[PDB]
Amino acid sequence: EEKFIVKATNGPRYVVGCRRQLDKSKLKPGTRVALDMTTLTIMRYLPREVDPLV
Amino acid sequence: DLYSRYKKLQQELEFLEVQEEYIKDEQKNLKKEFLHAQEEVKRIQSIPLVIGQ
Amino acid sequence: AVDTAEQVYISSLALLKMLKHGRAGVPMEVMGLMLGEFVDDYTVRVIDVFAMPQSGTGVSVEAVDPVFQAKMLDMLKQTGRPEMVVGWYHSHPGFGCWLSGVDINTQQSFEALSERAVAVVVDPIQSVKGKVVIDAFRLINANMMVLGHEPRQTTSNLGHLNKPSIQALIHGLNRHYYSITINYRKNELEQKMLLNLHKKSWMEGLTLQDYSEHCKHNESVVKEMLELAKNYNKAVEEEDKMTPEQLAIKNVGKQDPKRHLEEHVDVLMTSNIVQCLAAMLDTVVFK
Amino acid sequence: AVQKVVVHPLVLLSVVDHFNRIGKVGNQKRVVGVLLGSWQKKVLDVSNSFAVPFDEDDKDDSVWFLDHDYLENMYGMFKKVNARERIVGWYHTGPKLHKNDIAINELMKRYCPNSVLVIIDVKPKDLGLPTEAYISVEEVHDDGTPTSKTFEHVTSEIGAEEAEEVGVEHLLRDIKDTTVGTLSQRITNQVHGLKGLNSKLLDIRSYLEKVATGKLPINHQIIYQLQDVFNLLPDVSLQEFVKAFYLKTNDQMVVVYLASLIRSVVALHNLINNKIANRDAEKKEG
Ligand SMILES: [Zn+2]
Repeated sequence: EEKFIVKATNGPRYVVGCRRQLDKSKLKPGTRVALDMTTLTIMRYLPREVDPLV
Repeated sequence: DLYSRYKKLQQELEFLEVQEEYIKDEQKNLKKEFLHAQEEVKRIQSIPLVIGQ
Repeated sequence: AVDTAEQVYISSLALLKMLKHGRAGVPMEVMGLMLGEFVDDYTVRVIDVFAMPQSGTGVSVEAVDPVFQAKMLDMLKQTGRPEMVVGWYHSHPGFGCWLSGVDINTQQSFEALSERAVAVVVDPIQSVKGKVVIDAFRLINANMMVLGHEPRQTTSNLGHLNKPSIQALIHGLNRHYYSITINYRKNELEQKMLLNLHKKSWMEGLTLQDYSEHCKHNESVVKEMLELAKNYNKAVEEEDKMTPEQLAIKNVGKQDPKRHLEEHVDVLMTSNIVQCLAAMLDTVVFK
Repeated sequence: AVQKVVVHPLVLLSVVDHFNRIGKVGNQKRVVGVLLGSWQKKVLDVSNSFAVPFDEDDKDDSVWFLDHDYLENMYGMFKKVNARERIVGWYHTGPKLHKNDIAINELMKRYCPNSVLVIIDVKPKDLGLPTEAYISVEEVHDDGTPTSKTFEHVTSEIGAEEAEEVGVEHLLRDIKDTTVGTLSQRITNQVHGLKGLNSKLLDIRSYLEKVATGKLPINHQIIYQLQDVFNLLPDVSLQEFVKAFYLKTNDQMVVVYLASLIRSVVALHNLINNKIANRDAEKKEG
């Protein structure tokens, strides 16, 4: 529940932790998130969209 | 030689007796170093990593 | 034509400034300047270390502003910092701590004043948090290729200089590019202030606050850890029921890398917290 | 407003530098340094700091010397190299709170935002936590005294984020980590009585002295809450807690069964190998 598996767009997969600010609401699977190069922390998520939806 | 073995042997009594607190120090300190190096090699294993096959 | 055995003294000032500068060690090239005092030939001591503003060009001689450098150095001269510059440092993330042509060119240009010209490259990006081993770099004379490379006496510390034994950078680029040993120094004020400061950093405010928290959590939260601990204990005893068959058949050789002993010893160590804190509750209840 | 603060050891080692660059002149007064931090978030986080030449007078206490150009130049260049940290307050190394600190802090109350104050000791002989966060806020008093600057104690913690833990751990090579178990627990359980004994014994003596030999109101109103909370535990007869001693002592019995049984399991390999190894090595030695 604290640390899960992430899938990067480039192809290699990683595992990250949980930031003390965010909660487990958006941490549920199936939601695209964002990561950091240092410590692989999570600042916020990334809501999906489409091309014609814009 | 017959009676000198007592007082001559007392030096071996002291030389072997002095090793007690010494081996106490080694057995009490080298395990502290064992948990020092143990936690040092344990903390190397970090959660952020790449998954292969 | 003379050479000695130099050694760079590194205190906690330059170390912690290179650790905060390593936290600010973004992939973009950074600049820094080291200060100190030259007392003799074969010793060098660093005291003052500050950072420099980043630039789009990166590490270069053009990025070093002489009016800004001399201005800040003058503001250090009007204060209690009467030390001259001794060298410049930077960060090389990713591609290794080695020095490119630009770095050796600005090193050749910056070594005209100071004959020593200490160079340090910090790289905490790919370095694990277990070791903070840092190395200082030096520039060799191009005219010494005919004679011996490094006529440095006291070859004992080279065994301590052999710790960075990467098989590509040190002797992969060791030609015209060598290094120097690094030692530390700590007085009693740093020892007791930083030692008691770190022990207090792992201790409480009044040191009596969080004791009863665990002494009374032994009855609420640790009970779950004791039941789960017994679940692991029985979960190993279910195999320890099968162990006397193999031990009653072969008795020769060991094939299972699991010891089944030290883990249970650790379980007993975690279980002894109740015993050690029972006397604590006895003291809190008593007086 | 602010519940707790976070002070990194870098500023206190910069106080070690304050004690290093003295030059053996014979002054060693309360050198004031410009504390820096992050006032954006509710929690305060000190990353680094610097100093300013500060000199007082021998007799007159109201003399204080600061600098605005040096503060704007060091803060301007520091903001140019790192704009993520801004001015927050200051701190002095003197162990005693002088009256002039309201005027010294008043300058950074006018020009800078609400400054936090930190009192430390010149000699690291105090076993307690050297850092005490004192917020500079004006509070209304019930006795009717005019409103003045009041220094309320804010709790503080000494922690390092990424690198200073590694640097301190490498420079010490003597301190130990958490290491739950026998030694780290029993050391706290041995020296804790002195950790409270030096604090309480060091405080109640001057307290009892200022009880009878005290004037210039020391806020005697809080003494009623002091003795009140001290009298909130009137030597309970332990009648109701007997069953709690049966519960904790029953957990003690659980630890007894775990120790005896598990150690009895550990005796297997020892009390077997001691025989099968000695008798076979002996019978096969010759
Ligand atoms: Zn580069």
